[PDB]
Amino acid sequence: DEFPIGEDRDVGPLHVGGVYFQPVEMHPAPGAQPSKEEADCHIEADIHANEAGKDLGYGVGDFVPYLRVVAFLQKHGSEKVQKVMFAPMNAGDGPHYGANVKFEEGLGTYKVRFEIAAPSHDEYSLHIDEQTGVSGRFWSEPLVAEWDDFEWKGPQW
Amino acid sequence: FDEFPIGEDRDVGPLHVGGVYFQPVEMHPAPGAQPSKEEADCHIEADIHANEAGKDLGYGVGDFVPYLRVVAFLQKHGSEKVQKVMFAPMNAGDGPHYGANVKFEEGLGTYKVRFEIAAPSHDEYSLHIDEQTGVSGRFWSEPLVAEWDDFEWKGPQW
Ligand SMILES: [Cl-]
Ligand SMILES: [Cl-]
Ligand SMILES: [Zn+2]
Ligand SMILES: [Zn+2]
Ligand SMILES: [Zn+2]
Ligand SMILES: [Zn+2]
Ligand SMILES: [Zn+2]
Ligand SMILES: [Zn+2]
Ligand SMILES: [Zn+2]
Ligand SMILES: [Zn+2]
Repeated sequence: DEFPIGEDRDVGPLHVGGVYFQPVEMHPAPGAQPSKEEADCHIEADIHANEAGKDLGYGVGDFVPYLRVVAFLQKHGSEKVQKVMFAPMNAGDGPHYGANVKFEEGLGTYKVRFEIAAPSHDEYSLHIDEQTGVSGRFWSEPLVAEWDDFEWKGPQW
Repeated sequence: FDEFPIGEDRDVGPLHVGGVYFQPVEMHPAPGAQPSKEEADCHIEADIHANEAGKDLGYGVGDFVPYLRVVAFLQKHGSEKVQKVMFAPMNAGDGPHYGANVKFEEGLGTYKVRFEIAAPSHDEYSLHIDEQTGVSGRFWSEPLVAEWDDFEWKGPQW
Protein backbone atom coordinates (compact mmCIF):
# COMPACT_ATOMS: atom_id res chain seq x y z
CA ASP A 1 0.00 0.00 0.00
CA GLU A 2 1.36 3.33 -1.17
CA PHE A 3 -0.11 6.62 0.03
CA PRO A 4 -0.04 9.80 -1.99
CA ILE A 5 1.64 12.98 -0.73
CA GLY A 6 -0.84 14.86 -2.93
CA GLU A 7 -1.93 15.06 -6.56
CA ASP A 8 0.70 14.54 -9.29
CA ARG A 9 2.26 17.73 -10.62
CA ASP A 10 3.22 18.72 -14.17
CA VAL A 11 6.21 21.09 -14.07
CA GLY A 12 8.09 21.93 -17.28
CA PRO A 13 9.03 18.66 -18.97
CA LEU A 14 8.26 16.55 -15.87
CA HIS A 15 5.24 14.64 -14.51
CA VAL A 16 6.01 14.38 -10.79
CA GLY A 17 4.21 12.08 -8.35
CA GLY A 18 4.87 11.91 -4.61
CA VAL A 19 4.11 8.85 -2.44
CA TYR A 20 5.04 7.57 1.01
CA PHE A 21 4.79 4.17 2.73
CA GLN A 22 6.71 2.08 5.28
CA PRO A 23 10.44 2.51 5.62
CA VAL A 24 12.46 0.18 3.40
CA GLU A 25 15.93 -1.41 3.56
CA MET A 26 18.18 -0.22 0.78
CA HIS A 27 21.50 -1.47 -0.46
CA PRO A 28 23.81 0.31 -0.23
CA ALA A 29 22.14 2.45 2.47
CA PRO A 30 22.17 5.91 0.91
CA GLY A 31 23.80 9.09 2.24
CA ALA A 32 22.71 9.98 5.75
CA GLN A 33 19.17 8.54 5.61
CA PRO A 34 17.81 6.71 8.68
CA SER A 35 17.74 2.89 8.61
CA LYS A 36 14.52 0.96 8.06
CA GLU A 37 14.29 0.69 11.85
CA GLU A 38 15.02 4.37 12.68
CA ALA A 39 12.82 5.86 9.97
CA ASP A 40 9.22 6.98 10.09
CA CYS A 41 8.58 6.22 6.40
CA HIS A 42 10.00 5.95 2.88
CA ILE A 43 9.12 8.88 0.58
CA GLU A 44 9.40 8.59 -3.23
CA ALA A 45 9.28 11.02 -6.13
CA ASP A 46 8.15 9.32 -9.34
CA ILE A 47 9.50 11.52 -12.14
CA HIS A 48 8.63 10.74 -15.78
CA ALA A 49 8.83 12.89 -18.95
CA ASN A 50 5.59 14.51 -20.09
CA GLU A 51 4.67 15.76 -23.56
CA ALA A 52 7.18 18.66 -23.12
CA GLY A 53 9.11 15.98 -22.53
CA LYS A 54 9.91 15.11 -26.12
CA ASP A 55 11.95 18.36 -26.79
CA LEU A 56 14.78 17.02 -24.60
CA GLY A 57 14.70 13.61 -26.34
CA TYR A 58 12.65 11.67 -23.80
CA GLY A 59 9.78 9.44 -24.64
CA VAL A 60 6.59 10.38 -22.87
CA GLY A 61 6.39 8.31 -19.66
CA ASP A 62 10.12 7.54 -19.61
CA PHE A 63 11.72 7.77 -16.19
CA VAL A 64 14.04 10.83 -16.21
CA PRO A 65 17.42 9.80 -14.73
CA TYR A 66 20.43 11.85 -13.45
CA LEU A 67 18.26 14.44 -11.68
CA ARG A 68 19.16 15.83 -8.27
CA VAL A 69 16.01 15.77 -6.11
CA VAL A 70 15.78 17.35 -2.68
CA ALA A 71 12.68 17.53 -0.43
CA PHE A 72 11.97 20.31 2.07
CA LEU A 73 9.55 19.68 4.91
CA GLN A 74 8.07 22.37 7.09
CA LYS A 75 5.46 21.72 9.75
CA HIS A 76 2.56 24.17 9.88
CA GLY A 77 3.18 26.36 12.94
CA SER A 78 6.94 25.89 12.79
CA GLU A 79 9.68 27.91 11.03
CA LYS A 80 12.02 24.90 11.06
CA VAL A 81 12.76 23.32 7.68
CA GLN A 82 14.06 19.77 7.30
CA LYS A 83 15.97 19.07 4.12
CA VAL A 84 15.97 15.50 2.71
CA MET A 85 18.31 14.62 -0.20
CA PHE A 86 16.64 11.86 -2.21
CA ALA A 87 18.70 9.17 -4.03
CA PRO A 88 18.08 7.26 -7.25
CA MET A 89 17.06 3.61 -6.73
CA ASN A 90 14.91 0.71 -7.85
CA ALA A 91 11.95 -0.76 -5.92
CA GLY A 92 10.08 -3.76 -7.39
CA ASP A 93 8.06 -1.20 -9.42
CA GLY A 94 11.09 0.46 -11.04
CA PRO A 95 13.56 3.38 -10.83
CA HIS A 96 12.68 6.47 -8.83
CA TYR A 97 14.18 9.02 -6.39
CA GLY A 98 13.59 8.32 -2.70
CA ALA A 99 14.62 8.36 0.92
CA ASN A 100 13.79 6.87 4.31
CA VAL A 101 12.64 9.84 6.39
CA LYS A 102 12.18 10.64 10.08
CA PHE A 103 9.89 13.71 10.57
CA GLU A 104 11.98 15.74 12.98
CA GLU A 105 9.07 17.94 14.12
CA GLY A 106 6.73 15.00 14.57
CA LEU A 107 3.03 14.57 13.92
CA GLY A 108 1.16 17.29 12.08
CA THR A 109 0.44 19.01 8.79
CA TYR A 110 3.41 19.77 6.61
CA LYS A 111 4.26 21.79 3.54
CA VAL A 112 6.27 19.35 1.33
CA ARG A 113 8.49 20.75 -1.46
CA PHE A 114 10.48 18.79 -4.05
CA GLU A 115 13.17 20.78 -5.77
CA ILE A 116 14.37 19.03 -8.91
CA ALA A 117 17.63 20.15 -10.53
CA ALA A 118 18.66 19.09 -14.03
CA PRO A 119 21.72 16.80 -14.43
CA SER A 120 25.11 18.34 -13.67
CA HIS A 121 26.98 19.53 -16.81
CA ASP A 122 29.59 16.82 -16.44
CA GLU A 123 26.95 14.14 -15.75
CA TYR A 124 24.80 14.36 -18.91
CA SER A 125 24.71 15.76 -22.46
CA LEU A 126 22.43 16.39 -25.40
CA HIS A 127 23.12 15.98 -29.09
CA ILE A 128 22.43 19.53 -30.43
CA ASP A 129 23.36 19.18 -34.10
CA GLU A 130 20.47 19.61 -36.56
CA GLN A 131 20.74 16.13 -38.01
CA THR A 132 20.51 14.08 -34.75
CA GLY A 133 19.94 16.42 -31.93
CA VAL A 134 17.24 18.00 -29.86
CA SER A 135 15.69 21.49 -29.60
CA GLY A 136 15.11 21.75 -25.84
CA ARG A 137 17.70 22.58 -23.19
CA PHE A 138 17.86 21.65 -19.49
CA TRP A 139 16.32 24.07 -17.02
CA SER A 140 18.64 26.24 -14.91
CA GLU A 141 16.66 26.85 -11.70
CA PRO A 142 15.44 23.67 -10.00
CA LEU A 143 11.83 22.80 -10.88
CA VAL A 144 9.33 22.70 -7.98
CA ALA A 145 6.54 20.23 -7.11
CA GLU A 146 4.90 21.32 -3.85
CA TRP A 147 2.05 20.13 -1.58
CA ASP A 148 1.22 22.42 1.37
CA ASP A 149 -1.23 20.37 3.44
CA PHE A 150 0.43 16.95 3.83
CA GLU A 151 -0.87 15.28 6.97
CA TRP A 152 1.56 13.06 8.83
CA LYS A 153 -0.40 11.12 11.43
CA GLY A 154 1.99 8.25 12.06
CA PRO A 155 2.34 4.94 10.22
CA GLN A 156 -0.59 3.77 8.04
CA TRP A 157 0.86 0.22 8.03
CA PHE B 1 18.71 10.15 -38.78
CA ASP B 2 20.60 7.29 -40.46
CA GLU B 3 22.23 4.80 -38.04
CA PHE B 4 24.66 2.07 -39.13
CA PRO B 5 25.08 -1.17 -37.18
CA ILE B 6 28.28 -2.12 -35.32
CA GLY B 7 27.14 -5.80 -35.31
CA GLU B 8 24.47 -8.11 -33.94
CA ASP B 9 22.70 -6.99 -30.74
CA ARG B 10 23.92 -8.85 -27.67
CA ASP B 11 22.17 -10.14 -24.56
CA VAL B 12 24.54 -10.21 -21.63
CA GLY B 13 23.44 -10.69 -18.03
CA PRO B 14 20.33 -8.59 -17.50
CA LEU B 15 21.05 -6.32 -20.50
CA HIS B 16 20.14 -6.22 -24.17
CA VAL B 17 22.96 -4.13 -25.83
CA GLY B 18 22.91 -2.74 -29.34
CA GLY B 19 25.78 -0.83 -30.89
CA VAL B 20 25.46 1.73 -33.68
CA TYR B 21 27.59 4.39 -35.36
CA PHE B 22 26.86 7.39 -37.59
CA GLN B 23 28.25 10.90 -38.35
CA PRO B 24 30.00 12.78 -35.55
CA VAL B 25 27.60 14.90 -33.52
CA GLU B 26 27.75 18.13 -31.56
CA MET B 27 27.01 17.67 -27.88
CA HIS B 28 26.14 20.12 -25.07
CA PRO B 29 28.14 20.17 -22.85
CA ALA B 30 30.96 18.65 -24.92
CA PRO B 31 31.55 15.37 -22.95
CA GLY B 32 34.89 14.69 -21.26
CA ALA B 33 37.85 14.42 -23.59
CA GLN B 34 35.80 13.44 -26.65
CA PRO B 35 36.84 14.74 -30.09
CA SER B 36 34.75 17.63 -31.52
CA LYS B 37 32.26 17.11 -34.35
CA GLU B 38 35.04 18.18 -36.80
CA GLU B 39 37.91 16.15 -35.20
CA ALA B 40 35.93 12.94 -34.87
CA ASP B 41 35.54 10.11 -37.40
CA CYS B 42 32.12 9.08 -36.08
CA HIS B 43 29.72 8.95 -33.14
CA ILE B 44 29.25 5.52 -31.54
CA GLU B 45 26.35 4.58 -29.25
CA ALA B 46 25.47 1.74 -26.94
CA ASP B 47 21.69 1.28 -26.63
CA ILE B 48 21.23 -0.51 -23.32
CA HIS B 49 18.01 -1.85 -21.89
CA ALA B 50 16.86 -4.42 -19.48
CA ASN B 51 15.99 -7.84 -20.73
CA GLU B 52 13.91 -10.41 -18.85
CA ALA B 53 16.73 -11.09 -16.37
CA GLY B 54 16.75 -7.35 -15.60
CA LYS B 55 13.28 -7.64 -14.15
CA ASP B 56 14.74 -9.11 -10.92
CA LEU B 57 16.78 -5.90 -10.46
CA GLY B 58 13.57 -3.90 -10.64
CA TYR B 59 13.79 -2.51 -14.18
CA GLY B 60 10.85 -2.55 -16.57
CA VAL B 61 11.84 -4.98 -19.32
CA GLY B 62 12.82 -3.07 -22.47
CA ASP B 63 13.52 0.12 -20.57
CA PHE B 64 16.75 2.17 -20.63
CA VAL B 65 19.19 1.23 -17.82
CA PRO B 66 20.72 4.46 -16.42
CA TYR B 67 23.79 5.10 -14.17
CA LEU B 68 26.00 2.41 -15.80
CA ARG B 69 29.65 3.12 -16.61
CA VAL B 70 30.28 2.05 -20.21
CA VAL B 71 33.75 2.03 -21.69
CA ALA B 72 34.61 1.00 -25.25
CA PHE B 73 37.85 -0.57 -26.41
CA LEU B 74 38.83 -0.57 -30.08
CA GLN B 75 41.67 -2.64 -31.45
CA LYS B 76 42.57 -2.89 -35.16
CA HIS B 77 43.17 -6.41 -36.39
CA GLY B 78 46.85 -7.24 -36.50
CA SER B 79 47.62 -4.44 -33.97
CA GLU B 80 48.59 -4.43 -30.29
CA LYS B 81 47.34 -0.88 -29.73
CA VAL B 82 44.07 -0.58 -27.92
CA GLN B 83 42.00 2.62 -27.69
CA LYS B 84 40.01 3.14 -24.54
CA VAL B 85 37.03 5.43 -24.91
CA MET B 86 34.81 6.43 -22.03
CA PHE B 87 31.14 6.68 -23.11
CA ALA B 88 28.93 9.36 -21.55
CA PRO B 89 25.16 9.20 -20.95
CA MET B 90 23.19 11.54 -23.22
CA ASN B 91 20.03 12.15 -25.16
CA ALA B 92 19.67 12.20 -28.97
CA GLY B 93 16.30 12.65 -30.73
CA ASP B 94 15.66 9.00 -30.13
CA GLY B 95 16.22 9.16 -26.35
CA PRO B 96 18.79 8.29 -23.72
CA HIS B 97 21.84 6.09 -24.50
CA TYR B 98 25.59 5.96 -23.76
CA GLY B 99 27.97 7.16 -26.48
CA ALA B 100 30.99 9.08 -27.73
CA ASN B 101 32.42 10.89 -30.72
CA VAL B 102 35.39 8.63 -31.62
CA LYS B 103 38.42 8.59 -34.00
CA PHE B 104 39.58 5.21 -35.34
CA GLU B 105 43.23 5.93 -34.63
CA GLU B 106 44.72 3.25 -36.87
CA GLY B 107 42.67 4.16 -39.90
CA LEU B 108 40.47 2.11 -42.21
CA GLY B 109 40.18 -1.57 -41.55
CA THR B 110 38.70 -4.28 -39.35
CA TYR B 111 38.51 -3.58 -35.65
CA LYS B 112 37.58 -5.58 -32.57
CA VAL B 113 35.03 -3.38 -30.69
CA ARG B 114 34.25 -4.17 -27.08
CA PHE B 115 31.91 -2.43 -24.71
CA GLU B 116 32.57 -3.20 -20.98
CA ILE B 117 29.57 -2.28 -18.91
CA ALA B 118 29.99 -1.75 -15.16
CA ALA B 119 27.12 -1.41 -12.70
CA PRO B 120 26.50 1.90 -11.05
CA SER B 121 29.06 3.16 -8.66
CA HIS B 122 28.43 2.19 -5.06
CA ASP B 123 27.41 5.75 -4.08
CA GLU B 124 25.37 6.41 -7.28
CA TYR B 125 22.45 3.99 -6.97
CA SER B 126 20.64 1.65 -4.55
CA LEU B 127 18.12 -1.16 -4.47
CA HIS B 128 15.22 -1.68 -2.06
CA ILE B 129 16.04 -5.13 -0.59
CA ASP B 130 13.29 -5.58 1.96
CA GLU B 131 10.88 -8.43 1.22
CA GLN B 132 7.78 -6.23 1.04
CA THR B 133 8.87 -3.74 -1.59
CA GLY B 134 12.34 -4.85 -2.76
CA VAL B 135 14.04 -6.82 -5.49
CA SER B 136 15.61 -10.28 -5.35
CA GLY B 137 18.36 -9.51 -7.90
CA ARG B 138 21.59 -7.56 -7.53
CA PHE B 139 24.09 -5.64 -9.62
CA TRP B 140 26.83 -7.61 -11.35
CA SER B 141 30.30 -7.33 -9.94
CA GLU B 142 32.42 -8.15 -13.02
CA PRO B 143 31.58 -5.68 -15.90
CA LEU B 144 29.45 -7.21 -18.64
CA VAL B 145 30.91 -7.42 -22.12
CA ALA B 146 29.19 -6.90 -25.49
CA GLU B 147 31.71 -7.28 -28.29
CA TRP B 148 32.09 -7.55 -32.04
CA ASP B 149 35.28 -9.08 -33.38
CA ASP B 150 34.99 -8.00 -37.00
CA PHE B 151 33.68 -4.42 -37.18
CA GLU B 152 34.60 -2.83 -40.50
CA TRP B 153 35.59 0.84 -40.35
CA LYS B 154 35.37 1.59 -44.06
CA GLY B 155 35.17 5.36 -43.63
CA PRO B 156 32.24 7.82 -43.47
CA GLN B 157 28.95 6.57 -44.97
CA TRP B 158 27.86 10.21 -44.99
CL1 LIG C 1 9.26 24.82 3.01
CL1 LIG D 1 32.58 1.38 -7.19
ZN1 LIG E 1 27.14 -3.42 -2.55
ZN1 LIG F 1 12.15 3.82 -2.88
ZN1 LIG G 1 23.85 24.48 -20.62
ZN1 LIG H 1 41.37 16.45 -25.21
ZN1 LIG I 1 17.04 1.61 -25.98
ZN1 LIG J 1 41.57 -9.57 -39.48
ZN1 LIG K 1 20.11 5.08 -31.38
ZN1 LIG L 1 24.75 9.89 -29.00
